[PDB]
Amino acid sequence: SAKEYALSGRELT
Amino acid sequence: AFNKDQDYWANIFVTPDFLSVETYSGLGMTGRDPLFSPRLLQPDVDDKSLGEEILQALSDSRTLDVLEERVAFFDLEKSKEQYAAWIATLMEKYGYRTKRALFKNMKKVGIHLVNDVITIRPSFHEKLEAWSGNRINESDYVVLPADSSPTEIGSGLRLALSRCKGT
Ligand SMILES: [Cl-]
Repeated sequence: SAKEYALSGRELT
Repeated sequence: AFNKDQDYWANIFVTPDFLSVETYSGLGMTGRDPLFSPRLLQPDVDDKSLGEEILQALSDSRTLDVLEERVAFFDLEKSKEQYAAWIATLMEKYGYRTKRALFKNMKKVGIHLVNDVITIRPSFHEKLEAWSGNRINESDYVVLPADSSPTEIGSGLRLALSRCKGT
C-alpha cells in the first residue's frame, strides 16, 4: 500500500 | 465483473518448471487467497491460456472490507501454515529437494487490475523467498487496458517476466 514487497504468501501493496 | 475503484490482485510465480497464477486478496496488505485452488501451468503455457487464467485469478481477488475478515485472513499462525503448505505442495509436485531449489530461480510478477487498467509489475528477487518492487522502475511495468484479449495479457506477462531482476 508504492513499491511492493512479496514475502511468505503475502504482499505489501 | 470488475467493480469501479476496486482492486484485484494476482501474482505469478514462475520457475523454469512451472507457472503459478495466484489470486491475492486483502486490502492494502494482500495475500494468497486460500479459497481458490492453485492454477498451476506448464512453464511454456501459451499466451491465450495464460491470459485467461490471469483474468480469472484477477476475478477471484477479494477486497476484505470486513474487519474480522481481514484479521482472520492474515492470522499469523494461519498465514504461516498456508505459506508452508504452499511450499510443500510445489516441492512435492515438481520434485524440489529443498526450498532453495524451489525458490532460487523463482520469478514473481505482480498483476494489479483497478478500474480501466491492468498493471503487470516485474519484481526484484531480493532474497530467496522475497520479491521486491525496489529496483524495478515504474517504466518497467507493463500496463494494459483491462479489456485486452487474453493473448495480450499473456504476452504482457511474458514481457514483465523478462524484466524481473534477480540475485
Ligand atoms: Cl500493505
